[PDB]
Amino acid sequence: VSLMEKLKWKIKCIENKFLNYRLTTNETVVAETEYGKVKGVKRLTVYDDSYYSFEGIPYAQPPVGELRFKAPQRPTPWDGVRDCCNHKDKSVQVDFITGKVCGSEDCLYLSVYTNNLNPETKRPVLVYIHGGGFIIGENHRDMYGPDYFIKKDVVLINIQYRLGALGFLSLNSEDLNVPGNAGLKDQVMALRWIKNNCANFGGNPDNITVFGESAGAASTHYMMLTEQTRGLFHRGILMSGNAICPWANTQCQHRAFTLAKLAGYKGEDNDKDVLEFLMKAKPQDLIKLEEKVLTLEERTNKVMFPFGPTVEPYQTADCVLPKHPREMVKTAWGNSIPTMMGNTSYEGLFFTSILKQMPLLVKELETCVNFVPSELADAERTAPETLEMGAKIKKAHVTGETPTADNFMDLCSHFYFWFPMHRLLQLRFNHTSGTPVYLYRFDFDSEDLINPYRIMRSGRGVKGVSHTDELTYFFWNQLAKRMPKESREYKTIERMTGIWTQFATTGNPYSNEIEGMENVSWDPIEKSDEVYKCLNISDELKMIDVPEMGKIKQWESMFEKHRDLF
Repeated sequence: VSLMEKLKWKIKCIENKFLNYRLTTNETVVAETEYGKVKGVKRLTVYDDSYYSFEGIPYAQPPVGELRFKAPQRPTPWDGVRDCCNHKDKSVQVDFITGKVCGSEDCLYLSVYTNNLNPETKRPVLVYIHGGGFIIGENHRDMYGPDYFIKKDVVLINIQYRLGALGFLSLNSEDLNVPGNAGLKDQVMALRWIKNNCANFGGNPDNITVFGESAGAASTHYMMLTEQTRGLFHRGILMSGNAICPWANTQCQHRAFTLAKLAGYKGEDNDKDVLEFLMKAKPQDLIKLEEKVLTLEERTNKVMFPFGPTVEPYQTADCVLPKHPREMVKTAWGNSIPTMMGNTSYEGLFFTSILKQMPLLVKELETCVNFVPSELADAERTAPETLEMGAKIKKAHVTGETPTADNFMDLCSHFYFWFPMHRLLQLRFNHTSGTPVYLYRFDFDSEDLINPYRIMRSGRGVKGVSHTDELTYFFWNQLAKRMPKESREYKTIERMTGIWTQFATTGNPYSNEIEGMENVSWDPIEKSDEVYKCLNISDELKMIDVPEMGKIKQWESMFEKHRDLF
């Protein structure tokens, strides 16, 4: 990330600290939790609203020392008042602006926000799980401010969970009790705390909506799949992702050794000796070295991250993923709660930044073999069958004689997001009670209001609606400003936060109290449907046939002779 954006960020960081101070009040409040009393503070927003803020609430034991890499444990109770007027630190991770490691191993906290601590009826409880490829992210308000949401009468909760190797290291040896998915198990324990405590903040524990974006969407889906959380919440919103996306799980049991070796480990490849090195190593050193773990073979086959959600190699008491995600959909309790899913209109436009450092990647579309789903392609991607599947991908996205950068980002829309959505819907239909799933497509493009991911994807002065562009209309961030109430940006904030709160309350996302939804008839998808219908959210709200459908079906055709793998 460029020096200019570095300094620009530094200045906004300084600005945001002073704004946070100014927007704080002297009105402190004490709430009960099952672990003891917590002191919150009231804060202001730039739209002159106010909300009660409880930050730094622990839902787990700090996972340091002997707890590193292991499943979370319930926290120790206290008798007194815990100060929850300030944010805790984020999971150890690489800062995408600076490039330096930041955060702490003491990161297992959640935040609770609400405009009214003593409501006259118990309110819908919304739980946000942040994305960031399972390697970055936070529940800090300089990125995920509840300011827009607290206009509505809900209780909003933003959690943290362990990222990267510290969250998702996985070892085969059953004796060492590091099966993997510690970060997902963090998420589970946070949910159990929310189930059992949200009533003290005016939340209705029988009406809980979990939602997330990207890795947060995959997480939300994982929380809908595991037996660990059965009945814990009642609605889910999968924003631009799910658990059968190709980036959303990996078999990383060998990569522990690689990481130890990178960090100075001397000795042999056996799990015990590897684990002991990794347990004494500096958290920052391990996280700094994660970038280098993936081999060139793996990157070529589009493995995105070294460590992440995995099929655990043996079953433990706190086990979250005992089989591959596709196998888990077939027995998922989550299939039978109301669900909303959706994508932006140009998801892959995200990859522009990566495309600029690696022009050669566009030549991959010449045969498209590297984008054939892994389970179908052969090792070297050279089998005649593989070239044939590659060809169906190429016919679907390459528009001219020679492939373009837009052809590439278009393919990425489908490789990373739309095709996995299509596979999940169909698979889910075969194993569900028949609760509704609603589709949206977020199609609203603005450069007047932005979020920090635009800095990462080099999205300055770029048209079209990329992955993460929609977060801007759900959460306050330190790059935001106050928008006039007549502005198309403000209206979208209203529509977006309104639909989500509407879905959270009733399990049905439609309301005629939302501006623009007058002639909207938003039906759930049926298994009988050959064509998906979605609400397309632009300046106007319009029900349309999913535009990506024809390409979606092309991808499906690659499974013609392998319908069992679909």
